[PDB]
Amino acid sequence: REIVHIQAGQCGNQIGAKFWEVISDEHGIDPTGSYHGDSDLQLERINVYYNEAAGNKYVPRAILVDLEPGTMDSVRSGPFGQIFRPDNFVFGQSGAGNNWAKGHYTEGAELVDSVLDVVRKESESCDCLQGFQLTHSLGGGTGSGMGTLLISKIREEYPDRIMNTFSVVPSPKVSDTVVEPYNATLSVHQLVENTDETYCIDNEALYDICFRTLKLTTPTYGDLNHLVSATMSGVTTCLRFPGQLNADLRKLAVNMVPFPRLHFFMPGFAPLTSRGSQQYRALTVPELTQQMFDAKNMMAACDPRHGRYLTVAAVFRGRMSMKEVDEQMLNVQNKNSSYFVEWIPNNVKTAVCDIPPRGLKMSATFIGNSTAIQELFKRISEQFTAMFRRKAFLHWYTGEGMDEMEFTEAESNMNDLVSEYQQYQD
Amino acid sequence: REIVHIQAGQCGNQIGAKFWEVISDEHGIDPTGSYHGDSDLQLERINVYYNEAAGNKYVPRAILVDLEPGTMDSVRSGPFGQIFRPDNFVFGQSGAGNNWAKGHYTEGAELVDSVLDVVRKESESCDCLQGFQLTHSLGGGTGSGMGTLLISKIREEYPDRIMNTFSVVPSPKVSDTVVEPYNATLSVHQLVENTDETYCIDNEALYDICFRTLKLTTPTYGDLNHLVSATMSGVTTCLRFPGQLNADLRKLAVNMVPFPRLHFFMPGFAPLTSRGSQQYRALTVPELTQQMFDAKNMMAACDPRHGRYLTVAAVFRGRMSMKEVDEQMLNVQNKNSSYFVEWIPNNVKTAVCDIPPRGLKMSATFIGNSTAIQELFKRISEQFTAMFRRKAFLHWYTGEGMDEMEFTEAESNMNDLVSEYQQYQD
Amino acid sequence: RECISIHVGQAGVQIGNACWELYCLEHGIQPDGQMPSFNTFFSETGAGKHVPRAVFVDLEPTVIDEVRTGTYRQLFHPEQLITGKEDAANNYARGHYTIGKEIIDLVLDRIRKLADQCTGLQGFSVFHSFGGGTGSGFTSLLMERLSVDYGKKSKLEFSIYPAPQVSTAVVEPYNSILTTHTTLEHSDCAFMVDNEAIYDICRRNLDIERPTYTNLNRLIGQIVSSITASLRFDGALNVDLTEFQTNLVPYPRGHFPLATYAPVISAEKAYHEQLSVAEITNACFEPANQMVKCDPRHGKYMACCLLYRGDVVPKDVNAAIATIKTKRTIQFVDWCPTGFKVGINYEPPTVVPGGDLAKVQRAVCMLSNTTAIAEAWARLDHKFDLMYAKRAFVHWYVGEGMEEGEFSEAREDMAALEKDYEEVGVDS
Amino acid sequence: RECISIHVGQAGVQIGNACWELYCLEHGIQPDGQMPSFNTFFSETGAGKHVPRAVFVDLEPTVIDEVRTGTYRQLFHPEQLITGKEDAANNYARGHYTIGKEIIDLVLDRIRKLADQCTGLQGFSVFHSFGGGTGSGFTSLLMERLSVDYGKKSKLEFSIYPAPQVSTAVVEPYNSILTTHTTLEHSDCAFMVDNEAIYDICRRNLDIERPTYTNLNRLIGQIVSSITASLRFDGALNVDLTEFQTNLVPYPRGHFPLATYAPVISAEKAYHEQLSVAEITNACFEPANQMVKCDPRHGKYMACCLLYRGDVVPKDVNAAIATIKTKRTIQFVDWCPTGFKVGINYEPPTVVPGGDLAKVQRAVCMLSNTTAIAEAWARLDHKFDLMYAKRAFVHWYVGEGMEEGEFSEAREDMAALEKDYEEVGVDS
Ligand SMILES: Nc1nc2c(ncn2[C@@H]2O[C@H](COP(=O)(O)CP(=O)(O)OP(=O)(O)O)[C@@H](O)[C@H]2O)c(=O)[nH]1
Ligand SMILES: Nc1nc2c(ncn2[C@@H]2O[C@H](COP(=O)(O)CP(=O)(O)OP(=O)(O)O)[C@@H](O)[C@H]2O)c(=O)[nH]1
Ligand SMILES: Nc1nc2c(ncn2[C@@H]2O[C@H](COP(=O)(O)OP(=O)(O)OP(=O)(O)O)[C@@H](O)[C@H]2O)c(=O)[nH]1
Ligand SMILES: Nc1nc2c(ncn2[C@@H]2O[C@H](COP(=O)(O)OP(=O)(O)OP(=O)(O)O)[C@@H](O)[C@H]2O)c(=O)[nH]1
Ligand SMILES: [Mg+2]
Ligand SMILES: [Mg+2]
Ligand SMILES: [Mg+2]
Repeated sequence: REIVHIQAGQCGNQIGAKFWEVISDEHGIDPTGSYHGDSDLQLERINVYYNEAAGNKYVPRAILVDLEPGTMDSVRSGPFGQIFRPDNFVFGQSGAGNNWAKGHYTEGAELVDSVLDVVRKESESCDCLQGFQLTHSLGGGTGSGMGTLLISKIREEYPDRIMNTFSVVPSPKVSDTVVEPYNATLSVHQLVENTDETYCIDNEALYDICFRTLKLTTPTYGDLNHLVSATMSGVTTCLRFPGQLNADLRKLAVNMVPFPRLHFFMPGFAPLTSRGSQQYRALTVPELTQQMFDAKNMMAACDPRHGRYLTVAAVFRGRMSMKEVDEQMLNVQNKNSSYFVEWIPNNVKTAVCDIPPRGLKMSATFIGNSTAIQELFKRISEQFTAMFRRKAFLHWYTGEGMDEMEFTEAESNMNDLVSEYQQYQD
Repeated sequence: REIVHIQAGQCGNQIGAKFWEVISDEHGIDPTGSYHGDSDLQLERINVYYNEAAGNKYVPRAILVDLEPGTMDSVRSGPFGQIFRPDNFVFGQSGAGNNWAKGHYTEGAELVDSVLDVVRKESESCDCLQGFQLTHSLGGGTGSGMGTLLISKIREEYPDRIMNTFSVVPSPKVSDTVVEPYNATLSVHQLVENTDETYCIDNEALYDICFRTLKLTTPTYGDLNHLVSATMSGVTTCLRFPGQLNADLRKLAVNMVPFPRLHFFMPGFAPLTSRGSQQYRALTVPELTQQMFDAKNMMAACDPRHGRYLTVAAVFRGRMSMKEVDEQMLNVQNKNSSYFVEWIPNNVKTAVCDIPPRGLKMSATFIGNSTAIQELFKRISEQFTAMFRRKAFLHWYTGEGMDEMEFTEAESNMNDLVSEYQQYQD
Repeated sequence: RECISIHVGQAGVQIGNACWELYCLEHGIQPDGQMPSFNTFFSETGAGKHVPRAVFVDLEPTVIDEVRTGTYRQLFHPEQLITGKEDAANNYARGHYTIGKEIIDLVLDRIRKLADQCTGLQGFSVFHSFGGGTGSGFTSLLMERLSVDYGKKSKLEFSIYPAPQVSTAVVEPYNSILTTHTTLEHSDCAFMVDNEAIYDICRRNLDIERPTYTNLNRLIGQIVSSITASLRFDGALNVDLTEFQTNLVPYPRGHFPLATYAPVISAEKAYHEQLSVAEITNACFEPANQMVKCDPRHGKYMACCLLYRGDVVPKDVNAAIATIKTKRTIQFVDWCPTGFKVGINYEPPTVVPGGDLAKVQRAVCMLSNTTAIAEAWARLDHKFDLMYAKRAFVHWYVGEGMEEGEFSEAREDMAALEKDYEEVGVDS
Repeated sequence: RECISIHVGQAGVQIGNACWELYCLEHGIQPDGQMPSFNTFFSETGAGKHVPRAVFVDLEPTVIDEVRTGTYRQLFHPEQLITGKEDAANNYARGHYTIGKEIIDLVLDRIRKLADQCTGLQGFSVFHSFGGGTGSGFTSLLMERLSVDYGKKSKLEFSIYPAPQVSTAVVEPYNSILTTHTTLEHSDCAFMVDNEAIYDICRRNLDIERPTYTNLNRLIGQIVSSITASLRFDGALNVDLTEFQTNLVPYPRGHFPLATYAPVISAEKAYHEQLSVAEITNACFEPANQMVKCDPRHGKYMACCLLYRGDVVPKDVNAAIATIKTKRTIQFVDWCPTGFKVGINYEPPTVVPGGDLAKVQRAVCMLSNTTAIAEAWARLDHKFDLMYAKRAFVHWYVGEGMEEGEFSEAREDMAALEKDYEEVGVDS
């Protein structure tokens, strides 16, 4: 039942920082690693994410990896740096320069072999691995490059374990580097063959959530990465705590993947609104389902209603009735049937567990698999072709040794994914 | 059973300040929000206007809104500022300049969206809304502009809830701004379609009450707004406390509106006389009915006897017999039958409840719906046409983007209302 | 909701001197910058020193040096004290271009610095004369650039109107007319004030034998703070600068409200007198208290706004308005029905130590858009005609590069302006 | 992951002077070597003294003596201060061979000493001019030997591009062209910088009346540390020198990325200004902030890399990139799809005491491979042609043993280079 988490790149490092913060909050673990919880259940499945160290202290089953010391140090300096063991800090000293070729192909590979040995050590300490979780960017050098190398090696060693990853998706309004589409394309190409699932979160959408719904004037990554961590913890709540339905991630994978190559997901979250209105809220399941269905509360920058749904997973936290949840989610499909694909009767599946998030009575996490997602791939592939056709900046990757066909084939596979969404779309 | 109150503009802010003061007095709520009442009944329906905060403290279900910080701050600085939560202070920083176009059409709209979210929050906290109450001016920029925007959005969201508003009506002797008729016309145009009822109170008449009957040499708004609050609290006394007849505002609406578009009311009040004579008073129902019928005790600047009554509502507070009240009010109709419209046998309806106003043994609130009201609309429409014909100052509204036809149509609807009063008049 | 004050020329700077002195008096600011307490006009440094958000420009060092030698020089940041080396010789040609063009870029960047310091700039106010060089010409240049980068921010201008009595330049009409056009092109609201009317008030209501600019500036400065400080501080009915735009300008061109102010009474005459809200506002509708030489009874009203300080109740204002409507002779134009806007603060009027006016418990500022302003324009047009008929002194501008047609043009634009006021006054 | 800095000529040494001063400032290094705290550039002795891993060579004692008399002479090891006795007379013939050949063996062995001191040398960076003698000619000689013994280590070169304005040698084109060829033969990446563009930035963005080399060097030095120190210190997205090779050079010949840097703003103009990640990167794509005299809008992009210091979030960068793609006029060549690489450190930008730039919270270095570089080459080709047409001054090289065909040859090689940039720019 255990999961090994790996943080790659600043994105990975900071999002994961928030993730581990939250998970320790879930179990009553203080920043020193000491358990001071509230419930027995907090310990009962603590093993998924922690090792019990002498003295009832816990160590997160996760590896922090990068090519820049400063980042790693900044994470270690904060709360929760203390909970991590020195053994999990693997890093170099010179970033990749946002170059997948430097991260994946050359330099990052040098660290990856030591990372893998630590991975192996941890998998050996585990009783039974459930899977692996990676947090990284789709556009960065170690996040997409190094991280994808690591993934190919882990899946190789553990074919039946669940490989999932959470990753930051480029947007026209975000884009930092000109070769960001190049890095994305190359990573996608690999991820589509080497993962079981990946979550596509876009900072653009996250900013909109922060202002529009959360009423923040200054969205920061500290809060943006908070929202991601909410969804990341949501997916293993049932795994960690008793409940009624679908606790296992594999069960979820079975119900969420109709076709081997379409494994990209749209996370969302409810309740997600500022405090000002919270005094007028009345959470009910219909209320949570209204917010989860609404595209504005999606973390992915994509409106599902533009495409069609293949699968929907909803995970509920806190004590709700079976009827209420199952009736209401059925009703979502009933009322919005035009946005679902007719192949699957009962497209909405639910998971329900008995432990609510600290501070809320109830909560719900949304995982969608809709053909609308192809739009995100269009943004990347399009931008790519413009660069690629002229070979602008290509020399920086050819300097590493990358072949034009390596990129060409990478594009090809991206085009395949879009076409497959279209084949299922309609 | 709950009501959300919103204070818009200085008028709204100050009248509402007195209103909430009174309502807390009604229930034994001190300025801190703590309950120290006298009766169980004070708590029994406290929910209409309050939320129970931890520690038996109550928070008024109402939002304070303006474009000028100073006003808002002055309200908050007084007693009862403490009872309000920070969440209900919504404001900008630059008034509208008395321009409906700035309040309704442009600037005020920017705040209205945040106001509405707070409204929604509060309506969610409520068990069942009965309705909404707004307090504002008919001539000001946020009072008539912003407030009417807010109303169109609230009614949109809650079609079956009672929308009522209390508002200050311009008079030849009061008029401050040259475009006050312009603001009034535009607000009227909207209010006639978007509210269920509005009370028309004129400061002129209020000043006359203060001197003539109350023997005050210096009428101040502090006292003038007191008189308004008396009538505002009167209409929900039965709602809040047990009684015998007509507690519900909707019931009153049903009995007071014979035609969808004629929903303007003439409030009045008894007993209303200075202390000097109070030692010679002997309140009886005939005494209260004498004062309530008498036009001099009306808060609206309009004498009903110049027109004809469509409906009369009288609300009685304190322990009076059924006979006394029903005989005497019947007798009013009997004795003054020439001022009532023959369509409705039994034009006078009564409400009677068992809880008197603090300090009085008995009290009565008068709500009239007489065709005489058209005179107030004549004052506005006339003044309007003089300005409008020459387009004096119009450029200030056209600067915002208002169309001459927007005003033209607004006038048209005012003319319709007068003609409808005439159609019913006789 | 912050602002910037720009002072150009001696007229702008000397007025500004009183303005910032007044702001110090309003909030207990020491000359050293230390103040224990106005953030709209000041920013604070980590030392607890506050700095006036303003820029002072004078093409001749002289006046700026005066500032630099005064007590408030410790308040002002050195970068805000900008000077040239030669004046414009009372001449727009130099002010606007030949000389001023060489400094203006410095000025604008210091403005930008302040613009970046502000978080939510509502706008800015500029002080200058119509007849000077730097004050008129340079000012024109300045507004051309400010409307480019700021655009939409409030452009309030306070301009001194040349009096027939005081006249310090023979080509003042020419200077003024050139300026006017550009203010029409880029300001949002222009307030012109006549020192000769002010003197009349000072000699009769303040009872001052011999008014000087220092006394005149005190009066004006207080009026300006009654418009702005009073908005910043909050009161009952706060009225933003954007509302003034919305409410005071009916058409893009009619942006010339005039100011009248009361109580303007000496301490000695104030004893014994107590003015009600209504009484002060009655003083505000008297021509004798008007700060511009024109006749309010002659013209018609289009817009009027009354701002109140201290002890005022809305009800009393309501009564006062009725009185103005009924008493008066306030012929409002059909185009605007009823146009009276009311702003009421709680902040009490302040008194300058060593002042000339009584301490008052309530004060009223009257802003108004009236057709009488055309009168003043007519006077300037005539004066221009005389000078231009002969073409006396024309070489002082032409020799600096100006075009004859430029002068013709500007006059014509003013004629159009006056005609537009006529048109609006025509009831329809 | 260590490196060596090689400074040749006054251009290389004086730039180096600021570079090591900056490194001292980055880590709190005292002139005496004492430092309590950069091991990539310094080694430590048992005394706790740190020694710059660098070699300073000047064929004329003069400049080295300047170093020897400065405060940092206690930092530098005497063996690292190498000098000849006569300059190259601005002439490659002497720099590369006649004179320089007599010292170069010393130099190389001191380099070896440092190479043996390093444990994991990533590579080295060299500073020099294109037009000098020692700086160009000697440099050529040096690179010939370094590629023999080190080979594969990073060969970064920073070359000063002769400006049309500043020209200090009539045979600069000849010197430069000879050099160029050899840098094509042995460098991995050459960065040429034009002092004339830099001056333009200093006079407009730093507002400096009179720039000198000392100010110019400060700017460059900071850029260089933003590339290297920033890699050594670790951040979020660390980017190694090998990744730059891999990502910036599409073909063996196109090794000439140019640098642009922002924020380059004076303290006075920085007040009030706050630049976001996106805004700074917008400044980085402006030609006006380009450190090389060419037009980025004219050429096309092939590779671009943005390095960040201080307060930067990947998300903001992502947005900035989208903006560049959409705003711009960044015509990227088909040959490279999308080529933008991003490196993000946490290390904040540093400030030199007595500096000329504002303290900044985030800083951006832009490296880019663009076809506009050909422009500069065209200018040099033309100049050569003129001199070579007459064969003026040719005897100063020929008399030192150079062959006519050698000059023809080198020019031709540059022509080929420019043509190769053309070809890559041709979309396919
Ligand atoms: N009975 C009362 N009438 C008032 C009061 N204050 C104002 N008014 C009346 O209301 C109208 C003027 O409006 P306000 O103060 O409410 C304007 P408001 O602040 O809503 O908007 P702005 O245009 O942004 O200032 C006018 O008929 C005044 O005469 C009050 O306290 N009591
Ligand atoms: N929601 C978030 N996205 C981030 C964050 N930091 C970066 N990013 C995003 O990730 C991508 C840039 O990547 P990084 O910081 O992760 C690069 P990384 O450090 O993995 O590799 P290098 O190339 O060696 O620097 C980009 O889309 C940024 O915009 C973060 O904290 N939160
Ligand atoms: N109210 C007031 N008016 C002033 C003051 N100083 C000057 N004025 C008036 O403004 C005009 C004078 O402008 P000048 O001082 O000649 O010139 P300037 O506008 O400062 O610029 P230059 O011509 O270049 O010196 C005259 O009409 C004066 O009556 C002052 O302190 N207060
Ligand atoms: N940025 C910068 N450029 C410099 C500096 N010193 C010189 N240069 C430039 O580099 C070139 C000068 O090279 P020189 O100083 O003549 O010669 P050298 O390269 O040191 O070698 P020799 O000719 O043998 O003395 C000119 O183009 C100068 O503009 C400096 O400190 N900073
Ligand atoms: Mg002057
Ligand atoms: Mg107001
Ligand atoms: Mg030299």
